[PDB]
Amino acid sequence: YGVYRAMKLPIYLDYSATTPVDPRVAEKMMQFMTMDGTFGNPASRSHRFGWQAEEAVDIARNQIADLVGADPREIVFTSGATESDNLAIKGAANFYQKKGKHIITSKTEHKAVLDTCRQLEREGFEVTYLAPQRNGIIDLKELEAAMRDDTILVSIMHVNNEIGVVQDIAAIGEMCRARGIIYHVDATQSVGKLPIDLSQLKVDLMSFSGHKIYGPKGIGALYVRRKPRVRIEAQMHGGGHERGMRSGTLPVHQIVGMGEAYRIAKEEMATEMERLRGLRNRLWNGIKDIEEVYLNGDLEHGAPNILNVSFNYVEGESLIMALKDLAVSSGSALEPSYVLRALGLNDELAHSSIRFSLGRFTTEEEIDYTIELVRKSIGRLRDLSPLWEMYKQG
Amino acid sequence: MKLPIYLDYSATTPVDPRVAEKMMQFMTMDGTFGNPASRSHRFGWQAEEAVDIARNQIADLVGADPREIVFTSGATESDNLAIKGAANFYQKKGKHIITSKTEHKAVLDTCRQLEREGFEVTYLAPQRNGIIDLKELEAAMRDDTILVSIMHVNNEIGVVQDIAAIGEMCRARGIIYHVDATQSVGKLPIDLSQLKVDLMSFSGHKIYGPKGIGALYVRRKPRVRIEAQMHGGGHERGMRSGTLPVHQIVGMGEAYRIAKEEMATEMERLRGLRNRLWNGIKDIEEVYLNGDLEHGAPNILNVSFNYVEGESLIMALKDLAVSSGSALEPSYVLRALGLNDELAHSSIRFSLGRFTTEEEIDYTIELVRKSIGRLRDLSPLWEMYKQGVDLNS
Ligand SMILES: *Cc1c(COP(=O)(O)O)cnc(C)c1O
Ligand SMILES: *Cc1c(COP(=O)(O)O)cnc(C)c1O
Repeated sequence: YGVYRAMKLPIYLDYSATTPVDPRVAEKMMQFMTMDGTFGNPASRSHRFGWQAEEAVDIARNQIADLVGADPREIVFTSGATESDNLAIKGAANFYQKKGKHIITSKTEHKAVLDTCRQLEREGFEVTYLAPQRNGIIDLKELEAAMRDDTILVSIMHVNNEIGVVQDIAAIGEMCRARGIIYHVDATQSVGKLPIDLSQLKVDLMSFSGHKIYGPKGIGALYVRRKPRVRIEAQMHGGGHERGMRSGTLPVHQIVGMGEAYRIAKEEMATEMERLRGLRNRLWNGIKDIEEVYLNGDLEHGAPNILNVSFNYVEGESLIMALKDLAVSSGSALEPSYVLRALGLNDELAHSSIRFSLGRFTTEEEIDYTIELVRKSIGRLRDLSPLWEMYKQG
Repeated sequence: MKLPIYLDYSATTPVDPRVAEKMMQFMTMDGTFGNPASRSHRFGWQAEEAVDIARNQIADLVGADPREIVFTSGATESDNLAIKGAANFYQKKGKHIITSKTEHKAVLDTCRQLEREGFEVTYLAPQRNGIIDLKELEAAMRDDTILVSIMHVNNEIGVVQDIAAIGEMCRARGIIYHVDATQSVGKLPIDLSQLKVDLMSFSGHKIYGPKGIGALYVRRKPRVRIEAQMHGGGHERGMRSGTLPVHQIVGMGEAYRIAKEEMATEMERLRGLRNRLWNGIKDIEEVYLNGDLEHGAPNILNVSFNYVEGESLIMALKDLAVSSGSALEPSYVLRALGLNDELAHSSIRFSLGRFTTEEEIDYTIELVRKSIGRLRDLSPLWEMYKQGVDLNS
């Protein structure tokens, strides 16, 4: 095959770390920057440079709200999903603290949630970190058992960024609503990938980013429910912008880019995620019959774009080196993935795990190249430990 | 020319096309779009290189080590981080903070939040010209004072504080000194290897770089420390977690590179225009300069006009994109200088920049002269002005 043979290397399989900006998004962004464009500050209320800028912000705010079934007034712009996570959890925790100081989250949450919760523990909040099941799913009966009268907040993400597992955010939402608990979802990896309708879903706070959906880095949003009303304390002060919730200049060009990505995503999501899901199954089929490999997560109920695989009887660092033709991630920090460790894998298996994440430039030929490279590489490397021979005995 | 004339560069500036050109290379599939935290592949390594180059360009303008530069989302974030970060870090030493009534709201609203948290804040009144009396700063400084925040250039009236002298007083007493340099960076010279400032805020969009990126300088010698306000992975050496927006960072870097080359020439040109503007309007009766021309940024002119209504003034000048600093409450900075509410209302900030010409200044002088004349012709207030304006207003 012509594509397969003239294959540009390394192959990008790390869309979960960041995505390339869609050419249409970039083109929109370019009109909101120079003296010839709409470069005004939306907060300049006294002249047309400002009004024009405010208008482009309101369009983008509607574009974002339309994807996720919210009212634009529920969308608070932030500098990214890290900030959204900080704002949601510290904002709600501080606002509702006289009602209770107990927070429940998952051990497999992104660090923006975990380190936030750890900071709140310093401040006197008490935090339950729930252990997931081996597949990454939180046991909903364990969640209910942890819920108390002084529980103010639960934070559990839609799609796990390391392993792609999908939590039942609707059921968790129902549990929280019935008890009067604020439910925050980190939807950074699910927005524009799985359907989200906040007019139906019982979620109070939701974090999104631009750069996991072909928008620019350094912009995000937090959805803050108007009905039934949830409040949060601003963490960023300076003029009470975004209805008191987040002060600072609105980076119009960034906001316009995010809105455009979310407009694109609503239109192209269903065809593209079907295509991606086909490609992920194609990848897993090719590699599942290598002996002693393990899928981390859920094949049928996972995100269409993430495949996290553990390879037994090989050494983690030489694995990444063997796969240098691919841009991938092991989740290493050398600490292995705290997420894999939470599922209960030993450190060495956790080290020799690879997240493959797919996106809109990913082809069938890249997948086939990947399959043959993984197969070759695992065979070659296992020929280097006696443990593999000492597996092929007992 | 083109109407309306942009004279609101202090609100935001247009991105320099050199800056935009660089940013465009760090975005799409055929450019450098990777995440610099992606440590295991070249998409990350090449993004990390661009960030390091940008960080070096920023540090070079201001006389710092790049390791002292912490990236943030803007000067609002840098201000919040510096003050809350230093106040929380040093709170066992004391809980007293001194700032100025005329600071940006990013400082003032931050200090008000810290008051809720049990900190004590002194807000110093400036002099009628906007300058802080250093004798009153000194009088306010105690054994339990941990932090002072006094901006370099005021965004509303352009007044320049003696940040070097303030820095000396703070260092001599073991007090942390934070400077909001959002309006001075790329306009006045800053050399942090000489200047005794511990924390310094800057932005990209006040010097022809993109909105939504900024930095905080955090001194490493003698070492200053702050508590992170943004958690999630301990990035920027623990001080600010989150993904590094590489195209934004590259734009800011490039804006700061350009500013180092072009600053001296451009600020001389702007000071000329600022002076040209003031000369043309100073011989209108009953107008007041807010600030101090001698201790004032080269690109800002803030003027109050007596005997006109503020709302009518700004509409009369619709040929200009300017600011009156209203919110309708008048400018809190002007109220802090001592002006009555009406005079504060009928004040205009003219801020100049890269595209401002002598033709635009001349048009502005004429427009202003004619407009004030017209306005004072309505209402017998101006007509009375003669009759012995009956006391107190
Ligand atoms: C990427 C990621 C974040 C951080 O997002 P930024 O916009 O880069 O700060 C938070 N949560 C999840 C699930 C993520 O994948
Ligand atoms: C504009 C400005 C800010 C706010 O900076 P952003 O980058 O827009 O958040 C803070 N301080 C001063 C003096 C400013 O003029």
